[PDB]
Parts: sequence; C-alpha cells; structure tokens
Amino acid sequence: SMSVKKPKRDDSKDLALCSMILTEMETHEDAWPFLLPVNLKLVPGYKKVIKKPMDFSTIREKLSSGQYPNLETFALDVRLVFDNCETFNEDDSDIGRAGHNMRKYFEKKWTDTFK
Repeated sequence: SMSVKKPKRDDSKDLALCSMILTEMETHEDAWPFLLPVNLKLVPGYKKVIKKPMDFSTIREKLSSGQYPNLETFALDVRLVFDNCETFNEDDSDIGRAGHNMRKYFEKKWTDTFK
C-alpha cells in the first residue's frame, strides 16, 4: 500500500530474456503455423471467430517497440497464440498438435527462466 512495498525484484533483464524465449519459439520446427498473422482474406471463418489474432511476428514487433509494459503482458500474448489455435483447430490435426507442443515448450522455458 502507500509507502509499504515488497522488496524490489530485479526486472532489468526481463526484456532480454523474453527476446531469447521468443527466439527459441521462432526457431522451433513446429512454429510454422504461428510465425505470421493468419491471412484473414484467405481463411474462412477466422476473422469472425478469433476476436484477437496473435502471432510470433506481431509479438516480436510489440517486444521490439516497447509495447509490453511487463512480462505478464508478454506471456498473455504468447498464450493467446495457443488459445486461438485451440479454438480454430482440432487436437488431432498437424496445426492442433503444433499448438499443444509449442505451448508446452513455452511454459517450460517460462517456468525455468522466471519461477
């Protein structure tokens, strides 16, 4: 509360460490469904159904331009990528499996780096 604060966590490396995680997600072989924004002209249903599209290129540009105020907003956009994928794709499809795999990969790196 006012004039009453928990000890200050060192957050000076968060930006660098989120960039490294993101690099590792970008270079995973199952990243291909997530690298670029879904083409809303060419994929029927996507525009109407997925209210907040998100992809790795968009996260990279937000990251690079100071549009994440903290590491929780970064994680929210990563998770959004996978939540969108689950909304639109059957579990038993290449893309569906890609999204489960990438989410697992992310969550491990996130835990190991920050928890």
